[PDB]
Amino acid sequence: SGYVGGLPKNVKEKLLSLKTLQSELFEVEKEFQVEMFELENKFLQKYKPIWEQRSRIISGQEQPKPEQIAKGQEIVESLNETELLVDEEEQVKGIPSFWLTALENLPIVCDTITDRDAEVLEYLQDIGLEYLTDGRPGFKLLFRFDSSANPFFTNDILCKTYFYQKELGYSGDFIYDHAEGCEISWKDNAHNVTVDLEMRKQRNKTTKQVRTIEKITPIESFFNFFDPPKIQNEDQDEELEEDLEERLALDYSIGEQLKDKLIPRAVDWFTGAAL
Amino acid sequence: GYVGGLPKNVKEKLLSLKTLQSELFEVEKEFQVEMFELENKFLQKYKPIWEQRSRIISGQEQPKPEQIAKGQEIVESLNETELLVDEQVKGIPSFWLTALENLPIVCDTITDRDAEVLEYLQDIGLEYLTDGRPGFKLLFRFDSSANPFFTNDILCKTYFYQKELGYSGDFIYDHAEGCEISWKDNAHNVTVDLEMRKQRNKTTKQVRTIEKITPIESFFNFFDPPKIQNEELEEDLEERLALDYSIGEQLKDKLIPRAVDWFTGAAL
Repeated sequence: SGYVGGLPKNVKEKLLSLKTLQSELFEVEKEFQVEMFELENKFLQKYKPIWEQRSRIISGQEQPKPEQIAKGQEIVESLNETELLVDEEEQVKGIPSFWLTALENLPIVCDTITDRDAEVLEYLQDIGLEYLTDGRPGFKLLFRFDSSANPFFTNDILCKTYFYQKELGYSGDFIYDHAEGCEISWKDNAHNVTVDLEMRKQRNKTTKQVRTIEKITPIESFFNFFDPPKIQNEDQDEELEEDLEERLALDYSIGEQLKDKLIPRAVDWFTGAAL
Repeated sequence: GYVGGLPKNVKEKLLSLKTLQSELFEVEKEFQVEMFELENKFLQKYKPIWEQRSRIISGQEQPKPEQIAKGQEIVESLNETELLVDEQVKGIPSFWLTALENLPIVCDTITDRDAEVLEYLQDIGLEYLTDGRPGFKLLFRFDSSANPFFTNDILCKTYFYQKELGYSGDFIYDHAEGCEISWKDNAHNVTVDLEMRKQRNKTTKQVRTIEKITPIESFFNFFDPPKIQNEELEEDLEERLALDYSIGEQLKDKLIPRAVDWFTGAAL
């Protein structure tokens, strides 16, 4: 710091100007990000048709053509996986607990599903992904649950959005802003999960009156991923500014994981390969 | 084994997928291709602006008052007062030297002896590669005319990613190709320590001088990176190989793009 202050008029100006050329550079990096984005969008559009396809293979809604089955062995072998090979010799509907099993392995997340969350995830059919395309850049993760079989919520799709702030980062790339959950509709506080409820009946020696008391306690559950932390305010706190940051990190983190790994390599995440 | 011996109708479905995966692979391939082009596309938009900087640094061109004007603003708007002016010398001396002395992974690698070399460093450039394999080259333009060390004009380094994308669907570093250097005197070669010994034989009238060259730890080794071929050996001849790709990234994604800041410290 002291170094630069003692610089000669001559010099400083030389820098100044450079500081200017940086700004002009910034300008282009901006356009780069844009084209960067759109491109990415474009291709997602291509990845989809495939995924939309595996969903079904996973729903059981559409069956495998021997073409694929065989073509697939050639690939199991070629990768030396084997585990996916069948025995020589001439049940359920669309492969059981797929996405649950998948999620069960995936590094950051897996250490999040809890016995009670498992039960719900069994009714998860697919995990989507879409770029915001319009105003405000970001990407939204979508979860399709079987409205007809799911006992926990009436919800069909549970989305989760991550908005990248419009202003580009120093490094020149996108920086988050905040996440926006897509709130669940449990059909019973008992089938809830996001919460744990204790109930205790107590007598009043004096009034003789009796009442049992229901207490609803927010618990650490996987689905809290749909109620992200909010940017409190500039009120100022302690340990509740570090604690409610390490949580933002984990949110965005988990987000990444799903978007860049789980989704794109589901199959292997189900098996254990990708591990 | 939690799959190995389980159901058939299931494993069957799986396979069908493992295949659709492969259909992904090739679309992610097509992606990474246009992906790469776009980057190169814009690199070409970066050079000119950067080139401008080189000349402003070399002194080969003066700052337009217009440019100084904007800067004045900018710096204030960025709360970087440290670089203003209220009411001799050539282009910025020891620019790239200073910038590197602040660049986190690198600086810890410049020996006292090779700073003096780095004083004749005029510019670090970037270039991508479709000319076969995928990768990029860092070009170091040295002041040929004044450098006492090597008559080389342009040093550099090429980083090569292997043809097949990784599992992650991105590239993996294959190896690097150094741009080597032509020192003009062993005593001037910082990449080496040198002992000397003269020997005069009195009844022969002949002198015999011996110069020994042992490799030293130097920043300029950057241009003589580890080769794929050759316990203890690999665990070590892999840490540097790592540190090396690391440095490149450091120059490519930081030093080069934010030169100024790196010079001043703002980048920190």
